[PDB]
Amino acid sequence: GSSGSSGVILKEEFRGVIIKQGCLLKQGHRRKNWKVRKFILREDPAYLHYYDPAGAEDPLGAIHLRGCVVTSVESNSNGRKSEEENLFEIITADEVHYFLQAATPKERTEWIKAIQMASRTGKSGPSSG
Repeated sequence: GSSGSSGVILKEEFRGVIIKQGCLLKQGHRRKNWKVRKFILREDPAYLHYYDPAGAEDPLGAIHLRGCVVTSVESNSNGRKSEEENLFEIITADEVHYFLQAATPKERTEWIKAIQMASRTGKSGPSSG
C-alpha cells in the first residue's frame, strides 16, 4: 500500500519505490525476545526502513544498502515450538549485523533477494562501494 496524491513534500531517503513490504522480527544486542516491526524496503535509493506496527508515524530508523550484504544464518530449528525460525543476517556498510525473521520459508528468501535487488542499485550514487 504505497500511493499518495498531493500530500506532503517528498523526502530524499524515500526518493524511490517500494519492492517489498511486511513485518519482520529485528533482533537486538541485549537479546531479549524479538519485536515485530514493519520492515519496508525501497530501492533507488537502496534503504530499509522499519516502522512500528502498533502505529507510529515515522520510521524507527533505516538501514543503508548503498553497499550492504545479504547472507543466511544457521537457525538450527529442530524439535517443536521453534523459538526462532527462518532467519538471516544482513550486513550493512557499517558492518552492522541484523538478524530478521520471516513468517514463511519463502519470505525469508524473497526478502534476501529483495534487499539484494535494492542493494544492487543501479550504480551512480553517493560514493557507492
